[PDB]
Amino acid sequence: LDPRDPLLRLSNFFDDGSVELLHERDRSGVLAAAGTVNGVRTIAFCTDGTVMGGAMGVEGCTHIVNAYDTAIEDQSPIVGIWHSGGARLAEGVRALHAVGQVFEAMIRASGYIPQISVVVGFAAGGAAYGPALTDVVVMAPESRVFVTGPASLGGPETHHKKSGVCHIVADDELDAYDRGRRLVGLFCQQGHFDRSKAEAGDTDIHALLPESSRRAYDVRPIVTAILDADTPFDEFQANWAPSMVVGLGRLSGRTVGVLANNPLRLGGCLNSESAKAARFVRLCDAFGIPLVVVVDVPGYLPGVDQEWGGVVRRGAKLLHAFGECTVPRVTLVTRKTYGGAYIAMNSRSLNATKVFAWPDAEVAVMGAKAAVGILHKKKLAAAPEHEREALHDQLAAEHERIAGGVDSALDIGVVDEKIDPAHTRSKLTEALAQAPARRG
Amino acid sequence: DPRDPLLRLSNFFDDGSVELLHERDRSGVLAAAGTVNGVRTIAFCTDGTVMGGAMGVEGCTHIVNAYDTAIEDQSPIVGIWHSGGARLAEGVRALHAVGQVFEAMIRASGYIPQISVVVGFAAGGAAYGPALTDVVVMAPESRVFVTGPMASLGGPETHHKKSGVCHIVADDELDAYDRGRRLVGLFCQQGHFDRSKAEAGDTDIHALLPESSRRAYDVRPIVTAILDADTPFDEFQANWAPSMVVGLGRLSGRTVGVLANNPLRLGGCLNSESAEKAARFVRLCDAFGIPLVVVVDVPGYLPGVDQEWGGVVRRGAKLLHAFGECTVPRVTLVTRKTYGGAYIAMNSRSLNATKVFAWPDAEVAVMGAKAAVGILHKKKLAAAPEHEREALHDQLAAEHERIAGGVDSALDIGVVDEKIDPAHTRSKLTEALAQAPARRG
Ligand SMILES: C[C@@H](Oc1ccc(Oc2ncc(C(F)(F)F)cc2Cl)cc1)C(=O)O
Ligand SMILES: C[C@@H](Oc1ccc(Oc2ncc(C(F)(F)F)cc2Cl)cc1)C(=O)O
Ligand SMILES: C[C@@H](Oc1ccc(Oc2ncc(C(F)(F)F)cc2Cl)cc1)C(=O)O
Ligand SMILES: C[C@@H](Oc1ccc(Oc2ncc(C(F)(F)F)cc2Cl)cc1)C(=O)O
Repeated sequence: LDPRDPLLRLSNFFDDGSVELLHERDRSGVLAAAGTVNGVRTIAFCTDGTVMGGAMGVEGCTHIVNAYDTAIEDQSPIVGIWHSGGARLAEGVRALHAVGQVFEAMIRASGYIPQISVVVGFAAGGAAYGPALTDVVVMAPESRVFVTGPASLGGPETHHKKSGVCHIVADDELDAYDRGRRLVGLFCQQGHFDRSKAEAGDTDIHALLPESSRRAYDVRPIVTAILDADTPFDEFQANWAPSMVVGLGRLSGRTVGVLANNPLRLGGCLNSESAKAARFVRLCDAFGIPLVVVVDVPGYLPGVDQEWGGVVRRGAKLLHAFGECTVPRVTLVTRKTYGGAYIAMNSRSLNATKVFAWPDAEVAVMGAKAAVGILHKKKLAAAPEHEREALHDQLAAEHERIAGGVDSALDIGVVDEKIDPAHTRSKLTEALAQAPARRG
Repeated sequence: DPRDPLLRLSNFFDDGSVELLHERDRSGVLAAAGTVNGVRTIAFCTDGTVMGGAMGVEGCTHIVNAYDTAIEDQSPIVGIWHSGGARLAEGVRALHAVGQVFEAMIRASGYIPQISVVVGFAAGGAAYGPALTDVVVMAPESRVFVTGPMASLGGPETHHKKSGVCHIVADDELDAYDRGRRLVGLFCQQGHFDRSKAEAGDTDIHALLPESSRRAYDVRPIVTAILDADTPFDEFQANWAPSMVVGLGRLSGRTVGVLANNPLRLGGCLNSESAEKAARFVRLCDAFGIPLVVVVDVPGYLPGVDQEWGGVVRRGAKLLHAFGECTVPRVTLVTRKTYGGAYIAMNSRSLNATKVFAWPDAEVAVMGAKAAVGILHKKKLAAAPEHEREALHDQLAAEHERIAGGVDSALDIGVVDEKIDPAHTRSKLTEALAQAPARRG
């Protein structure tokens, strides 16, 4: 049907007048074309919902693989638009194989050219799976995903927003293209840092914290404050693993990625799904996008039935991701950062470019009460049971008053600089701009 | 004291081979060089006799230095673990130093083999460090404590063998070192393929299949049939994600990795944890030049809980990436059936499989005949009277099977390279892996 026409959809994604088909238009079920997105040379393809419901066949898959080869050869970002019931069943194994070849193209392009998927209609089988292999998936609210064993039929607002496969949910198809468009800008027009612009955007970000250090808040406004005032923050997977906020924005015009623990959920603790962070770190590392890491993390948690496997493994990926990272990655410790979670959240030991702290920030092996329970075991043990807890609290209060602390952390060298939170934005920019583009 | 580090290092290394990398102290770590059946190995042991083996700045420094040495020499490195975690009194300095150990392990990852042998209590950084290594062997008296800011305190038999972090559970401490030693030999004495040795060990492996294709069976005897008959198959994570069997062994003397769907569980289907188990294992073998045998009998994939799909979708992608990027030889053997996306993931030609073999009655298809027909012939089936619908469905299915699924069709298309006599499975696999380049695909 006319609204599902591939050339139409492609023409809606591309800059007006920039479309050049990569092959003769047929009934293969895909149409690939070159064009520009705000002037950036971009390859794109669109499944043809007007033909067998966009079902993927041999000839169609060959157009996609060809488009990928073209994008890789030119080092151009590649955007797929999806509306497809999966493989053409009647073609059998030939289509099966052809689909796998699409996957292999996507794997070859991985970390080399940006791959953006825009899901605008129905998607099942290999057409649901394809997007899963790309870097950022944008879903139109009308889009539907279906997957079954040897079963789920949902839209993004009903399922996929909360499952970490969908990165961004749009307002409508047109808006989905707009976001897709803005995504290639973020990857392919990364811009440059500007001290002046950074300084002029400075606010007392610290005022966004609640009065009690012991209580939760939403970190998102802090992210907002750091990033350029009237440029959107493109948060990924906002409703999946919400103890961890990640996404792309601009910092004095320069594309940067942000990771921030969100105390709003699970007290900001890391867990299996949030350790989301690993994949995002690899994304920015792949494409030369520097990182701002906002740390407020009291530890890590197990899953459903207190199972530890997920967080131990996903955590390992996080450690690797940061440890291997070579783009600049600056850490800001806002309130608390303890133990293994501290090590994992862009610590110095993992080659963090620079670590900043707010004056009241705390860096420690563990919580005061736990530490004190261990350090003063003799006095605690020897106490009468009815005073033991009061003693413990007294010990803990004094320990948090005189231990932890930025001054001690500066002395060791795990924190590089304590900063006035009113210059948070400008200090971050400086540290990132002064950093080498690679190594660290 | 059995927990003496030099004692433990001596029980691990070849007798007489031990040379310390530093003067003994009370830092809580002893690192040494030595040999394991001849191969130069670097090892370290936390010292349980000193502060429960708690890790401090100087001990960590000994481990980091041991890592630097092993990396420099391209020697495998083995940690023996018995530690309560960081020395709390040293505070942030010790925390920092623990991270530095992790950083060293990350630098070593994929470059030299890292083997952890957990022999005692492990907590904090001491439980976590092994999680960064390639293969974790756990002594049955080892105990891991992990906690949030409830908590978990268990041994290998009750907790960790079933959680995928522990690869191998040993019979005792000494047996743990022996498994460790054998793992060194598997990584560092990979040997070479032998065509004659392979042939002499051929059996009718098909006989290990049930007469009926609808019925479950254990794939482990099939793996055992393929590998050298008097050589251990060092299965990893046997109790975690048991629909997938992976591990290391020898094929005519040559170290190989095996991945095999196991229809004993979940019908042999892929799912979140079995995809993750395969993906890590493929990466591990790819990293160290170890060729792969992929025994495929997979009907599809399964959601999680609660029918959560997120996990299998994401871990599946990892599995696809792992095979797609793999450059060591990887040969597939389709034994019974392989369908759809699962078929793609399990080392398909589209992901640059080195060679795909199939047994004569194998089937490679987008789905089962009955299901394909339910879709292709939707109208006739619906238009059919209910009393006659099933018979019509089976008739169409039987006809459809004739032109879709079988090996002959697959051979023509090119997704299967060769149909083989199951009595020559072992030797045929050996030949394909032997004549493959050490690197490309
Ligand atoms: C040919 C077939 O293609 C598919 C179908 C499903 C599909 O999704 C998955 N494939 C494999 C796994 C894995 F690897 F976990 F087993 C998971 C999924 Cl969702 C990928 C390709 C189709 O479109 O019918
Ligand atoms: C049953 C238990 O499973 C666990 C327990 C601890 C756990 O964390 C570790 N397990 C093993 C090691 C090893 F083997 F490396 F020492 C380390 C950790 Cl952190 C993972 C899963 C659970 O989830 O409660
Ligand atoms: C210094 C500290 O070292 C640790 C403690 C726990 C620890 O475990 C974890 N660390 C981080 C995560 C993550 F990343 F998932 F949040 C998970 C664990 Cl289990 C690692 C190192 C200690 O031994 O107390
Ligand atoms: C809530 C739902 O989550 C899903 C549902 C489908 C699902 O599979 C996909 N979802 C989204 C896409 C996208 F965004 F790429 F189009 C693809 C797949 Cl395979 C993954 C998780 C669930 O777990 O049941």
